[PDB]
Amino acid sequence: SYSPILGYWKIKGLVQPTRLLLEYLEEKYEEHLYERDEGDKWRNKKFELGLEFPNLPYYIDGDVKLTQSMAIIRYIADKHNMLGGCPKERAEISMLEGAVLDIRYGVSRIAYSKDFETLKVDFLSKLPEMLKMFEDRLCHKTYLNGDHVTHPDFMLYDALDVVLYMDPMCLDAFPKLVCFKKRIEAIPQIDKYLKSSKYIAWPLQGWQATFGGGDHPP
Amino acid sequence: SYSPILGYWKIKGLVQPTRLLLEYLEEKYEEHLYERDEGDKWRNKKFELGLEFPNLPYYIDGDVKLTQSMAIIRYIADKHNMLGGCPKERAEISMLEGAVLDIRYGVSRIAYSKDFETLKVDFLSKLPEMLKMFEDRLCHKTYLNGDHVTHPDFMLYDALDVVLYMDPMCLDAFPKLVCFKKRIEAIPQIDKYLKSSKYIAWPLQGWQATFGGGDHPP
Ligand SMILES: N[C@@H](CCC(=O)N[C@@H](CS)C(=O)NCC(=O)O)C(=O)O
Ligand SMILES: N[C@@H](CCC(=O)N[C@@H](CS)C(=O)NCC(=O)O)C(=O)O
Repeated sequence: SYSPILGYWKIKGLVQPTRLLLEYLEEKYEEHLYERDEGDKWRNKKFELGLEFPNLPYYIDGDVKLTQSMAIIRYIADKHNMLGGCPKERAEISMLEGAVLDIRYGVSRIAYSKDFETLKVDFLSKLPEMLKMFEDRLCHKTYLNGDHVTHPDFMLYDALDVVLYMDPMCLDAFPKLVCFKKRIEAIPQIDKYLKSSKYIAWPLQGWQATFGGGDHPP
Repeated sequence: SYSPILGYWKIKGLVQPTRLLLEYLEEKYEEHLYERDEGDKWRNKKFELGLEFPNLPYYIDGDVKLTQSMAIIRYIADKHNMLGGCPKERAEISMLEGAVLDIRYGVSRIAYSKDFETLKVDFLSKLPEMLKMFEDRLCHKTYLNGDHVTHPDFMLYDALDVVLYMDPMCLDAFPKLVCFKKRIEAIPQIDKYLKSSKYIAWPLQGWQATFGGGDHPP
């Protein structure tokens, strides 16, 4: 019926992989976007949406009123029969999921820290071990789960996008990941989306983050 | 056939909710437990298990070779038809999941920090907002998803166990959560497990954590 609603800060943050999945699926959706100066506007609306666990992002479509970014992206995947056709494949996809989140949360965890520049050294020292596993995973695979796209592909894409801002050379040792990122960008729906006015380029985290914050790239 | 293997540090950490679920299900499993001084022993074995994304915990049963704690607990749930009977219920359970992880990771995220005692003030200031949602969730509900146990019940239980160590009064304002914790402890399988030699009481995080570390409680 009506367009489902994806609500979130006007930032990449937790919801960027979900946006990419929806666009890949060419699904109609509309967003409720909260701006940098709309914190009080959100807090005044937060507990008045029928949400069991009020938070950003939320996703409302007439069947569900969801929070939790990973519940939301998995629901959208589930509704298109992409979560896995059996327990073994579902676990495989949840494993891909978590491994990507080790990278993405690894960033988010330190981005608001006052000592970011110190913590970032540790994260960047450990990052190649995490990347290596995906590089190996993509040996003779088009996407993370073989010949067909799954939602962790867009999670990985988002993670790669973000860590490149932390160190533009961090993928130099990982040619298959560099190719993967280009391959996602070569999905016509995704190419179209990234060139559209719907695409949010910045910020990566909340505007007040030490890394990936501010109104514009450094 | 043979007992599945759950591999992890001899700590509560990421895998405690999974142990509780298995025991609730009265499932046979054996553990491969890595001790405080077995870091090199693990690193020598890490890449020799056929794991796609080598890590702790792992779970091996002859059908799967999994890493990622959330993939593992969901696989075990899935194998007992507990993940949800439709996309709406599956999303509900993933939402419960993520909300619990906001508490549990909220702890894990700061526990190894040098400035834990400062960061802990912020976390404990925000914690009541998170707890309030579960307190509300349990109004006239036996478990988080109604009349029947689901894996986020054991995740919440574990989260409550851990935050009580950070502040033994943090549940004083939340009687239904205090009751919930007692209700889980009153599941006979769980009561039996917590009294058994299989139960690991400490540490909460890795032994070297600032919070929830060491060989014994403070
Ligand atoms: N685990 C939650 C975390 C949500 C979260 O931390 N949201 C932040 C933005 S990244 C927020 O501003 N929430 C608004 C609020 O707390 O009211 C998720 O994955 O959605
Ligand atoms: N997201 C992963 C995190 C795993 C993780 O951080 N494991 C730590 C212990 S809590 C570890 O020691 N892994 C061993 C290794 O890196 O080889 C999960 O949920 O399993």
